[PDB]
Amino acid sequence: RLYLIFEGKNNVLLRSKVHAAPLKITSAGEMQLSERQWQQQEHIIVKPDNEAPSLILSEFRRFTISSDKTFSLKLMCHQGMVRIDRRSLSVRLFYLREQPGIGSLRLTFRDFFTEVMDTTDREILEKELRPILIGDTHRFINAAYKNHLNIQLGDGVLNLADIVAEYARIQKEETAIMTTTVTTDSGELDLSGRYKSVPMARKADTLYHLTPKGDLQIIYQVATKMVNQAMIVSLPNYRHEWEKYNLSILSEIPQNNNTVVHSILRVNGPTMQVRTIDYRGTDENNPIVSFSDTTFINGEQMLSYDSHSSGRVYSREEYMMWELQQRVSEASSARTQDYWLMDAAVRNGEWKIT
Repeated sequence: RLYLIFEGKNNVLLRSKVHAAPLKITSAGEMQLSERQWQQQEHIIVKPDNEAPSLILSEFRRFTISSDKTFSLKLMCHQGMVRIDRRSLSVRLFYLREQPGIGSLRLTFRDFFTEVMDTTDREILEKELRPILIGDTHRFINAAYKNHLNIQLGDGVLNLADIVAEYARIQKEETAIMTTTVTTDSGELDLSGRYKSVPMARKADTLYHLTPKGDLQIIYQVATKMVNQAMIVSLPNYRHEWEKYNLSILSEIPQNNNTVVHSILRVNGPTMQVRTIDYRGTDENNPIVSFSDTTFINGEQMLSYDSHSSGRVYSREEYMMWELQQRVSEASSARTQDYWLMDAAVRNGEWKIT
């Protein structure tokens, strides 16, 4: 424990981000990690000297939201998770854990990229070599990893050539999966403000990637099993500008009983306020309305609601009363709302409520 001393004359305000110290790895050969041995760290940086090791991840249940293996791999590649910095590439994977939440672990590798393209500040070389990666990806890949293109997951096997190829493909397509961005001056006219209509429906399948920069990447697939076409929602710089954004998004999800249910979504910080309305589905002039929310906790980066196993019936009164009840125990959603309130209190720089 470490004690920091502050003057008691004024009010004390702290804005800080906590990042785990990376773990340096330099051994080579058959490197098998037990469950906690890869559960503990957050960043692992690998700097090969002569060769590269073969990572083995036993009892590593890969986090997947899509049953098909060709669509959900792209989900990370669309929720967003694979970064290139010079010669290092970082890939973030997630695992399922017994206690609530979803685990995380980032693998950072050097030396995969050869020495010919050491000018990563220039994108022309990458653009020219993009077609080559489709045909012969191994050519630009150092031989030391030609024998380490697989990851062991216990009962499954993970491939990186496909992620690299599809990441290049989506980067080319940006300059597939469709994107809907939101801004202050975009959106048609309790949640008063702007309204945005999704072009095509989504399922109970919904998700929230929290970019550290402050960009929201909400995941919305297709509600159509025989081809999966998900749709990404972009909220740039919402973390520091959430009050300038007064837009919420409406969707119409079909049900198995040939019934259309409306779902209207608003975001309050990382609080995902979802309102489900039957729209005269079973009642008369008084449709039942369900309110739900989730909040990133301990600074999570990936989080949402299967909406098939997690959920409970809450009317307005029961909802906000249970909110105060857990607020006795420091409700996470109310905590983050108040905490973002303090954050937005200094947008102009000085404590003044806009």
